[PDB]
Amino acid sequence: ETTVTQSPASLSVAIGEKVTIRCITSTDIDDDMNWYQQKPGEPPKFFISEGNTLRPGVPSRFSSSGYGTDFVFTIENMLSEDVADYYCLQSDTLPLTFGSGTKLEIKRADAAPTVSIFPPSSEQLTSGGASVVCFLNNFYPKDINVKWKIDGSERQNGVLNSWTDQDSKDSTYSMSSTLTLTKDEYERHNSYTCEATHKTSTSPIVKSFNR
Amino acid sequence: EVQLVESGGDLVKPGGSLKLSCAASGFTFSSYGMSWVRQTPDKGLEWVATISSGGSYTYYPDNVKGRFTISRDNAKNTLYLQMSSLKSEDTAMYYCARHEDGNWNYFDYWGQGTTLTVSSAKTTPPSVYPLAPGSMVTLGCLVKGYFPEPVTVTWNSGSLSSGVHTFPAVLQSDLYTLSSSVTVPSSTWPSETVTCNVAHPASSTKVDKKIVPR
Ligand SMILES: [Ca+2]
Repeated sequence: ETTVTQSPASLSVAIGEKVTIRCITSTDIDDDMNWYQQKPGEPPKFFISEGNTLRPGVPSRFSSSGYGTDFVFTIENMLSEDVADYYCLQSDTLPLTFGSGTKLEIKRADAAPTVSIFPPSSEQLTSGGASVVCFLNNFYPKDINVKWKIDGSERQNGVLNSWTDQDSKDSTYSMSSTLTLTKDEYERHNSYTCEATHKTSTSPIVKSFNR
Repeated sequence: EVQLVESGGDLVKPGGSLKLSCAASGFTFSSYGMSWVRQTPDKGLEWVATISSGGSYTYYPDNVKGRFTISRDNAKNTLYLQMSSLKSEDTAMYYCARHEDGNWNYFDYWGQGTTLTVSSAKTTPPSVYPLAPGSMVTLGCLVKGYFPEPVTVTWNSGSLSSGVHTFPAVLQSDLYTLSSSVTVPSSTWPSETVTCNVAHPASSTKVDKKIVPR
């Protein structure tokens, strides 16, 4: 089997900057290399076929190059409507194989998070459980850190973290933090606090309530 | 233009069987080779199988050969994917895709996808806990302990669009969990009501939880 290798894995470039993606095949595949673009929730879209043939309807700032084993995809002036995932595909020998992809983030101004903490709802308590939530919205870059500490202590077992893709509007990230712990271990510990560490602040950004 | 529409994705217990199908439209189907491609979040795209125009030649990769059977109906313009001895590693979104060649080649057209989940977990409607606070306020809503994906979360039937954040699900105890936040002007609450509606088609369930000051 021919091993397509993509690079870079990810790549946070900023508007207009040049975008270079390379793909190498473990064997000579001639000009049987193809490239695809795929935005969030949607099938892959065709962009460059065999022989580096740019696709019809595809903008002119997208170009492909190569023959043999070393191939290169190029986006010249990256427009904020290029922020997607890309994949290469060799096609001269079954089984067909894609690169592992290259995701693109919009390099944009820093943004501090809007933290928000919520104590568990009575309805959930009634069911025999307790979940404290903490939202952190519209920040950048994704590289953030959320720490939880029960009653001035430090707990970190039974926590969930979800991250939203980079907003298509303000290019910022958001994440939610859920702390689950039976109603028992809950109501009898006092200060539930949510702490964060983002490169926008020098000291730990906190947020908490008391039962 | 060309149109491909998959269907058939469902929940299936390991070692189970299922049949996926594709409705090909807008092009002379009998002239192109067809194929299935699946996509997992942890291993990207992956060619699953191909079949020729007249359907006489078929090609599958090794990690599938034997279990998967591709086929077509040129009379009806439909593509099919028979699967058996289903595995947890077969869990992915399957795409119906067209080759620009009479046999195989690259992929010019892709359907919208259909999801396949392979698990022992049973369909469970989710529990919905309203998240209220103890210039503009931010409310939440916790959708916990359901299975399988997806769950559709809207606020006020869609009336509220701006500043809505729905975070991806997370398998925790073998059941998914997700939450959603919304920001509204401090004046519009708790004067105007706010509700997150959570629909879970897998269990034909749909709840509407109103957020109120605790
Ligand atoms: Ca070829």
